[PDB]
Amino acid sequence: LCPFSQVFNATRFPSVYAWTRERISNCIADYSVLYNSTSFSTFRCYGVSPTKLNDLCFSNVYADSMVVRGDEVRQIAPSQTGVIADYNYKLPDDFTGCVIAWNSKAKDENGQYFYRLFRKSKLLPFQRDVSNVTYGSGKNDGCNPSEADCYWPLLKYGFTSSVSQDYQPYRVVVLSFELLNAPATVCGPKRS
Amino acid sequence: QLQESGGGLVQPGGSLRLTCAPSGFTLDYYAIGWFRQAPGKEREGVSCISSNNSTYYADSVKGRFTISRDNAKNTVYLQMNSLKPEDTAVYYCAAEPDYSGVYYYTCGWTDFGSWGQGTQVTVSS
Ligand SMILES: *[C@@H]1O[C@H](CO)[C@@H](O)[C@H](O)[C@H]1NC(C)=O
Repeated sequence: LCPFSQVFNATRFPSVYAWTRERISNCIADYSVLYNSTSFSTFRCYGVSPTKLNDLCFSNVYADSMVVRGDEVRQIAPSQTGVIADYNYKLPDDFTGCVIAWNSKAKDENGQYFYRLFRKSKLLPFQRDVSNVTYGSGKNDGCNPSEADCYWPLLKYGFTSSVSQDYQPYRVVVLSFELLNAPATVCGPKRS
Repeated sequence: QLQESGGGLVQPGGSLRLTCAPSGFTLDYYAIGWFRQAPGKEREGVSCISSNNSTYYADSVKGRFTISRDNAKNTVYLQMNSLKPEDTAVYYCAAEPDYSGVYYYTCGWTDFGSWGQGTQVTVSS
């Protein structure tokens, strides 16, 4: 049985710009027992029927995780626009996997969480950018932040206790499935 | 932008048809959901349909509510039949781009960025 508890029930989660990857391998994955957490505000899948997940096998499964805002969870999906999906975490158009999200104001309100506002270009799918070099609007990067037109590219989220649910922290975990010409490492109950 | 019509006052067991109407875009490559918000309580997802024509329904409405898209008439209607008092709330429709097909295990407000203003639905006698 796959260690889904250690991903979803983890005490700490990454900033979306510094999203973490965990590898699920050599285990049986009953996704329907993962569902039963009614805390899930979001549970959508792409390229696979969620009923049919119990009978599929994959060569490699990854579990990426991050903290974004309620009104940004919609951006964690294929072929989407936004500051998160273009500078923090991008998904391929042919994405095969699932996106799960839940409200985490209980654990992440008053938490040091960041996202990337400025970038020279959009992320390639599954790219990660941990750079903290100053961004020059019209200027060259690496300029002095005290000067004008020069900003730090990473901004804190500010998950105050009075904001609307659209602004509160939500923890997202993205399971991505792939099966190539390689042996299987993850299988459902029906196809063990 | 989404325009919503069809709500109103209905006796227990009656019928209602909620309409959701897009302006300025086509619902062909979009996913549309119907959401209700009772007084105080949080926006619950009632029924959603993706471009896949794959659908979701809340467990409490499963046998009684029906979502449908008219990709030619650019309308998405929720048929609300066998109405219960528990069904009284403000109903919003929502729309999200869905260029690749979505499959919902659940449907939530966290899944849509465009919303309507709401229609009031009341089931009483
Ligand atoms: C970026 O660098 C500045 C200056 O070193 C620092 O104050 C800030 O906390 C950093 N932000 C990060 C690492 O997210």
